[PDB]
Amino acid sequence: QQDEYTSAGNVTCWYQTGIVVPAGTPTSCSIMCFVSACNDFSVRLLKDTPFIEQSALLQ
Amino acid sequence: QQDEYTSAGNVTCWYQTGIVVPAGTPTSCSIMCFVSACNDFSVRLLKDTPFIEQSALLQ
Amino acid sequence: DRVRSITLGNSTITTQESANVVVAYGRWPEYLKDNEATAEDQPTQPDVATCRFYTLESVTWERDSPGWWWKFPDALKDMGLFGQNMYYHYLGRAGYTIHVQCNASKFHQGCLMVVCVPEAEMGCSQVDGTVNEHSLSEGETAKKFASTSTNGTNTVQSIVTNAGMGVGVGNLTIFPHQWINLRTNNCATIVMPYINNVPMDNMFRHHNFTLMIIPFVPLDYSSDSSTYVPITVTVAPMCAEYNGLRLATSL
Amino acid sequence: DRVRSITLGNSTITTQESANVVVAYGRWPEYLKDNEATAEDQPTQPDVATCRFYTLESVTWERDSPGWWWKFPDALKDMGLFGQNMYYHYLGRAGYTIHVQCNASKFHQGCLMVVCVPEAEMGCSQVDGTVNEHSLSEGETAKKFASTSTNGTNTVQSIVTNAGMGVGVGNLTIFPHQWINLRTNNCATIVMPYINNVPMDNMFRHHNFTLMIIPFVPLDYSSDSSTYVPITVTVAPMCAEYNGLRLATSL
Amino acid sequence: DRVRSITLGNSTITTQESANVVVAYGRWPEYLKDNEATAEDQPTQPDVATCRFYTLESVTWERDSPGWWWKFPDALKDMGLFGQNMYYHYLGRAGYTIHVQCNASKFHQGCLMVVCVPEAEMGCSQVDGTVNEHSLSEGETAKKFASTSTNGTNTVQSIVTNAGMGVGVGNLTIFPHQWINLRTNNCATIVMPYINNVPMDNMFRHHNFTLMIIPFVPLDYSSDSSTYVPITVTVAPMCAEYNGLRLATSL
Repeated sequence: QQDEYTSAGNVTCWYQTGIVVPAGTPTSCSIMCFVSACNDFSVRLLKDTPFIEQSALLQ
Repeated sequence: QQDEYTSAGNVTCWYQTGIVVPAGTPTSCSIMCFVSACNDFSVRLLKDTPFIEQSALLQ
Repeated sequence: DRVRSITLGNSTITTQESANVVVAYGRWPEYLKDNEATAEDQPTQPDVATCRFYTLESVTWERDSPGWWWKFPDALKDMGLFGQNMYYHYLGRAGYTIHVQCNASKFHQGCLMVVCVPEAEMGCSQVDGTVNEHSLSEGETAKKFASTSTNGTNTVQSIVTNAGMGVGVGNLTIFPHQWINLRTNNCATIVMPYINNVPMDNMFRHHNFTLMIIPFVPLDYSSDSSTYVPITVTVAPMCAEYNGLRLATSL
Repeated sequence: DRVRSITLGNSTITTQESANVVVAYGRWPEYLKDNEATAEDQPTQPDVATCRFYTLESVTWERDSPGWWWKFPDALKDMGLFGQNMYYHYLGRAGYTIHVQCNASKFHQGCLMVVCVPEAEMGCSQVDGTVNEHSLSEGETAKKFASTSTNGTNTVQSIVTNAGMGVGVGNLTIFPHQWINLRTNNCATIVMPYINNVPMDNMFRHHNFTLMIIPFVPLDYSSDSSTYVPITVTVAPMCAEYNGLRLATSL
Repeated sequence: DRVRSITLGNSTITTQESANVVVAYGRWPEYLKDNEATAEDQPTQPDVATCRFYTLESVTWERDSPGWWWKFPDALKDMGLFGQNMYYHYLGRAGYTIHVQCNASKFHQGCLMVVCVPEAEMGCSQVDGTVNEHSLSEGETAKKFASTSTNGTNTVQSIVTNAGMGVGVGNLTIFPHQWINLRTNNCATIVMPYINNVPMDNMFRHHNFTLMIIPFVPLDYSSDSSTYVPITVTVAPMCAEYNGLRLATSL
């Protein structure tokens, strides 16, 4: 639960040259992004998650 | 300073088959040409060059 | 794996999109040896002045092209010292390297067959008639197949399905051959040894082999791609020998 | 063979369509040693805070573009700690890795020359006049060549055929250089050592080398291919050294 | 490196543009051994009559396609002797090789995800309702996802973002999977072992795994390229075993 004190920065993307295509090709395209953790990664201090809930039993 | 006696011949270029392209591509193109000397090459009998000149001092 | 260079005499051919090389029957050209010779005079061997690449004239591959053929020799009788040596001697002998070139973009499509046929005796378009020499060969200019049956006097029956010889064209793969598939490669190369039933022969009287180029899949392209697509042939003799020097003949 | 990765500091460049790398005169950058030094104070070597890739602003390669140039240093005087170290010291020394990027489809065509020129002294478009500093360099923004002869006061004579220096542009291949041929590759990479006639120098007063980018074959495409094609530069200093610490100068 | 051949029984698959092969959890299929068996009768192992490639029906990938799924087994219950052996026995066991094919030109663009999901229990589009068997599977015909929320009785809630299971679709990468990127490759291949909590099971009652094919980047092309682009599935069982022979059941 990050605050001002434990911030970590930001990521940004820019055009270095640009997209060039020949005739007869679409001009718009898309990029996708995947995330994962490296081999130096760890966590601690177990807690309950805030993403699941109920109002009464039988759910 | 070559004359009839020390001539060396000529170079020419021709279409062997022809240029074929698909739809959506330019039909005209260009070729470029570079020149250099081989490892058996030498010169002699120094002289002044005719490519630089002046009419008076301070030039 | 796809790049190749071939050097002969003072001529050199490069290519970046070749498939492989075909050695006709696993036999490379070579000179005539002593236990197989019959003619007695000492022969001449020019050896760089004749064994080099000569380029013929190009043809235009159109959307409706049946095909082309050339006759060898007599397609090279006006090519420098090779032709001059042919004019002055009675007997000659040589093998060949043939190279066919045709380039196009990755948006064109088509398929050519390139085949060498030894002793391609041809038939006349009049059944009780015979061919003229002009109908078989125009020197460095190619003869042209037809798409339908032909008529006319002294001319070759040239409908492309029978290949001028009364066979099924799809069987011509029994001969030395390659394919030019426009999506795969851009050149074909065939090495052909001397093939005859006598050790030497006269180079004006006898056509040793015919080169045939036949499109099986027609040339096709779309909206604004290039329309002009040429085909080029280049042939180099190898291990050339001549016997029987006398005054120059005249046709 | 065509893939490459370059790591410097906390920055990394990948590429999948490179040709090779040019080491300017076979000499890699290196620090100044003792039997070649003249300045006596101990120098500072930041070593990861300065030696890393900085990316400049891009330009748009249009159908009628004469070309572009930058001056080094002074294109990097506002880039982080490298620039800050430049402001506070009297003497500096560094080599560089330059990387130029431009991608396009297999249906475009064009050819760029990428060249590094040491001590590119330039001429004024008024023969009995002199240049201003603004006319030689706009920092991280590129200056632009012309296609015809230029006029104006204090400005550089910038017709592209004479390259602002009174030579034939087609001879610029005597310098360290690469080509970007749109059908072959999409990036150029040049490694440049420190080249001067003294072991160190002041980084504000003296432009060590000029980077020039000149299209020889103009950009061309067909019906509905992409029209916007940018070019991007990225430079990383190497083996950076500074001497003579005092208060910060101001331009 | 990109070419591959797979042989099973009397069937063979070639490909020229593959990426690699995924072995689900590093475990290849294998027969049940003695220290893990519970059923006592000797089993039958047909071994070439069942372990071979069967090809299902194709689907058409349109500009607006949400996706497709199949259930295994019961997609192969009418495929020759594999299906016939399924009809006559109480217990069966098998692994699989799955191969997905989709080719297009270098001028198209799109991206498909191919994923195998064990025990894909699905939800109904009526919250206090249950699914019918027809809504889960149509044999060799694929079921189709939706792009919006669904209604109707006994049907599966099939909006593609929740994958019919109440999860985020972008997390399905936890399962065995590959991608077909139209610029990179043209086929995907997954090898799946037998995965259950008991050594054998009845092949009509229990769906072992679901095959899902989901386009993340939609199919797109320009002026006059081909519009029809199909996708094809081909599956081969491996190490097939059956126990408990009796009279043939009927659905």
